[PDB]
Amino acid sequence: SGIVPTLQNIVATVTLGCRLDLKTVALHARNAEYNPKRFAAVIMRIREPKTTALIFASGKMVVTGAKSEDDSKLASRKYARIIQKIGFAAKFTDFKIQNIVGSCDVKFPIRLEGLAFSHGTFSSYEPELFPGLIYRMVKPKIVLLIFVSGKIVLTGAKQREEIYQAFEAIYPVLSEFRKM
DNA sequence: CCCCACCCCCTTTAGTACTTATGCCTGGTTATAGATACATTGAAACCCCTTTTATAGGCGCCTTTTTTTTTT
Repeated sequence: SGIVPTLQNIVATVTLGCRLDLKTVALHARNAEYNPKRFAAVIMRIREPKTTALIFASGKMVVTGAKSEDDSKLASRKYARIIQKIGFAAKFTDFKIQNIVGSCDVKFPIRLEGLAFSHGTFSSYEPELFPGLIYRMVKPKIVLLIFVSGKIVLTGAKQREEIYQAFEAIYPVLSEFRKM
């Protein structure tokens, strides 16, 4: 294909192994918002790497927004370090990436309804609901959002390799339905 | 002094008409069992809260601009 999808977002979970007083975290950490009435967790953001963590009373958290596996682990470590610095027996445990999202640009337009009619068992296209075509790939198990513009969204991957393999697999069919 | 006649009685049983109690059946409302109106406390079942990064239509709602109609 000659193109390599760009990783745009990585979601990871981390068990800090120790109960937390969310009310206290929200009070001593900067850039933290806590509104239990709507979500039972403290939302905290940091600038390097630019990410957002969801911290729970159970001591477990979700780190989002990271653009690489390293930034994800690194950011996760900083959040844990803050929880500690606040006064908890937090530890960096069970780090695990749960989802990777990537995007592409094949540069050419795509006749989506032709692609949907051709691959009916994998794609759901109804512009009324959503402008992009939803392609549910089997191997690897990656969901793609194909747009008329040639823009491609790939998600559902746990290894960055799946995004790459998903894109290579779809390129031929994308090319086949190129508007030209 | 004797004979005959008249008066007074008790004997018990058969008749059908009339009165009283029992069985009959009949018009209210009261006392029973269960469900209904429904209302009870009990519980489970439900949506709700922390965000990200990109794609791109439709969606509703804001203040400022231009056009049309009315009045003087």
